[PDB]
Amino acid sequence: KKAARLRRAKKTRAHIRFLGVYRLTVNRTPKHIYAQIISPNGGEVIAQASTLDGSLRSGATGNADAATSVGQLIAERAKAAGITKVAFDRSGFKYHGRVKALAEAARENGLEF
Amino acid sequence: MLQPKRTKFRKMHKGRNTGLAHRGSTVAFGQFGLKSLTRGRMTARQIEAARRTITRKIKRGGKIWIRVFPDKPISNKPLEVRMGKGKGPVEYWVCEIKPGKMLYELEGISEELAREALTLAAAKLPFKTTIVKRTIM
Amino acid sequence: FALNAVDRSAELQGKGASRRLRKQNLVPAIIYGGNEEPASISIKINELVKALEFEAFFSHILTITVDGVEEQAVIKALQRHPAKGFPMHADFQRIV
Amino acid sequence: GSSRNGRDSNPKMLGVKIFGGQAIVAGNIIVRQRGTEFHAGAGVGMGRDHTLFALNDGVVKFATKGKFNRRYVMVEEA
Amino acid sequence: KTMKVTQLKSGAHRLKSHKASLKGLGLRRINHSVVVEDTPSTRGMVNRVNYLVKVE
RNA sequence: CGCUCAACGGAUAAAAGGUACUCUGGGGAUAACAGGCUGAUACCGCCCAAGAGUUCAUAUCGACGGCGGUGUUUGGCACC
RNA sequence: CCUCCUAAAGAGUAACGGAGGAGUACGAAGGUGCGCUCAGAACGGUCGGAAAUCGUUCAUAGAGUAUAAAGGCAAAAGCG
RNA sequence: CGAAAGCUAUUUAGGUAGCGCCUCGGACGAAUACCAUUGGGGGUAGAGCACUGUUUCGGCACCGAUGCAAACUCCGAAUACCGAUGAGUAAUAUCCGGGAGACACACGGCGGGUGCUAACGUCCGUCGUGGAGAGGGAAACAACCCAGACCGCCAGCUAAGGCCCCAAAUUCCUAGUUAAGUGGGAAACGAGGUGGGAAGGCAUAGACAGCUAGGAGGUUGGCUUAGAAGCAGCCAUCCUUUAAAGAAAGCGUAAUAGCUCACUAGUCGAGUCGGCCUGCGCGGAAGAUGUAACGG
RNA sequence: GCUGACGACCAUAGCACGAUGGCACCACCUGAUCCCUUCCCGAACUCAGAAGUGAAACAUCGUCGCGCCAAUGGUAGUGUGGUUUCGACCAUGUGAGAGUAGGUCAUCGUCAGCU
Repeated sequence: KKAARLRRAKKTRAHIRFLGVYRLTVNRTPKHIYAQIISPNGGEVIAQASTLDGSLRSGATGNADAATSVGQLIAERAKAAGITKVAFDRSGFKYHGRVKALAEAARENGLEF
Repeated sequence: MLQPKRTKFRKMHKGRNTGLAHRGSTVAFGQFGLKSLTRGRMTARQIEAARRTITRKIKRGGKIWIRVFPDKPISNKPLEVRMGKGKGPVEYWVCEIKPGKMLYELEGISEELAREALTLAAAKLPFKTTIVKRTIM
Repeated sequence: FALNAVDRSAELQGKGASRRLRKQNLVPAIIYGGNEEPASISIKINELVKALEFEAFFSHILTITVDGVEEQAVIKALQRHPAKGFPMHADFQRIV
Repeated sequence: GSSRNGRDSNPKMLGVKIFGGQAIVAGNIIVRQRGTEFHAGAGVGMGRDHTLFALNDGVVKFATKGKFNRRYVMVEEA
Repeated sequence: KTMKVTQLKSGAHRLKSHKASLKGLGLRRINHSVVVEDTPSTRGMVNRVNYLVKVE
């Protein structure tokens, strides 16, 4: 349930807002996975990568490989946008499976968190 | 002898009685209304006596409404006791009264008989009273 | 179902001015609703008392003549003295 | 009749210590309270007794924010 | 512009703030007239002690 | 680490009473007598009238209630 | 010593003033990571009822918070 | 120049000590006070049942009306307090050191607890005065009002309070009220005192009062009661002749009887009747040395 | 024009009722081999997928039934000075609560996708 998922994501969201660092928020669906970097103010999106990107749109989305790819592309985009230190936000999803692969790809491809 | 069945606190402060009776100045339940022009304290014994006189006069021909209830307790000290050493107990209960407050209302009876009964009740009560006709607005 | 009123100026408004007006034997009243802005008026207390005596006065269309302009209204609220009982304020609503 | 109740506790000196628009330095106690009558926003930290204190220099600001309409205390860099 | 302020009544027994208002006005004694520039602060002082002062 | 040093800023490690056989330094800073203030209580009077009075409230008495006067009992204060 | 009122909307504020508690407990009842949401009401269901446990619908807390009360508590400070 | 009778602690309560309050020297110099604008938090006055209780009525614990609460609050000021900016005025504020005194306070307001919203009672907060302060007023009267005395003048202006005499100043002016020496003590309540105000009922188709005549029949309405006949009490209060008359507003009877009244007709002729509000008055109103409750 | 993520604000943003939405997206949905789950249960969580449906949920649209917001005027209280019969009143400054007229089916920001 999205209501419960947001209910269990708010603790991490609030702690990261208190920390005042750029936040790498993930949002995954049975079909697609999205990652975007929000500013410490929490209302600006400075980098994004999803499986809606033309590079991996016509492909096997909703997959661990797709999450790994999205992590690699958002890592490159953050490097090009000047972000090097973020706080990961699984957004209530368990740190596992597609979210975990996304995080590992981003962490190995330039971002350190 | 009107009295609350139970109270949260046995003793209550003396308080201060001031201001006009903005609430309870309009007659609702009954056609005939008796109001108080002067502020004061109304004892349960006073309420009982006025009720009894009004009931005797009506002789079961009209309906009586009591707008006053002695929720507030009053503490009195016994004789041959020095000041202090604790507050006294609630000998009797009184109802705070402000000018214009409704005391009693009557319905279902002739105006003249209601006026006579209200005169008797006013004679018993410690408040100056003027009979007031009920008004829609 | 008609009554005569007088414009209540901004210097006749407020607590002290209202008490002075009632000492000059005028009852403050406000006509609002309808379409236009509220208008503040004063009604002679004897005339208002006599009008309040009649009972349909509280349920029919009233006509307020403010020394000139005319207003069809309906008495909405009446503030009386809690003890003395005399009228203290009047609230009328324009009828469209 | 003896109703023996003549006890009371010592004062605790709670309440707001620094009000809105006042200059404040890091470490100043802003509010002494029981529970979160006031909450800590940006620039204010929260102690074990619910004390609100300035985490950094600036000006104290009071606001009502969020869904629960809570009262919040912040330190703006100004 | 300037205004003339005079002290009609004694200020000794007035409240501390009213006494300070008289000091700010500059009136040290009854039936003493002083000259002050006309500004809302001075008018507020004269308003605070209005009952015991008059303005020409 | 060892105190119900609880009279809890803890006087000693170690402590109750009688005095009409009494005594000294002070207090009207504080009690008993009287005076003073007050008037709860008390006494007296008045208002209403359920009633009693064979009938009939008010010849006489006045339940439930209300309002005063006196200083006049039992009280409160501690001003001399 | 602690909580509420007295306490007159900053703090503080007395009475032999009105009301209640304390002289503890826990190696988890602390820390962290994760997860969860209570009291009641009605309906259905073996023993089984006013009320045991099970299922369903409402339910911002009408519960819980080791303990007196005040404040607070959803990122729950409550429950695993 | 100039306090305090306060907090805290005390084998402490009428002592003492730290702080607060006074003085002197030094440092410093607007960092202090007032006022204008302006940034803040509140849970008091008020108000109200949305929580905790409590209360009345009606409908059927819940709904609709209706009140109350220091330990209730869905609300909620004015002040006060903490800050910022800015004028003017001011013998400011802060710090170090030498010397104290004081830690019995009192009355009058205002917000309270206690008491009896009793005490020249007792305990707090807060303002003024005395304490430690004369002077003028309140007859006398620390605490109330005006006002703060450096000394001297046989000068003038005023504050509070006053102007007929004691006793300084108006037997001053205008418009009204009181007949009680009210003024110059005292309430519930009672009354046909008097003035005024907003409206009403009746009236030359004769208003109110007075006087003359009538004021009736069914019927002793039914019940109850020993009795109950208009008039102990309960339930109706209907009809008829009418110009009018009540199944009666009083007196009266054991119950009847009887006398009235309301009401109608006649006489009389012009204003009259009863409620409400407001100002000033009256009774209620009795104590002890002597008028003795305007100082005279 | 619509959908999704994150925010501003925290009811004039809610509740309730009715309607539209499946090309993208979202949600249901298929299966439990694998990763990972249950003090039992693939409910949730997790994984691998599109046979089916917008039924539920979600989003958008409409309303005034509830809720919420809310005047003007008046009243209450109240600082200062004065008066007082202690209830209050006068001058000045301030000014509620309740109730009434009325208003409301939000307004915006960044990024991505289909059109």
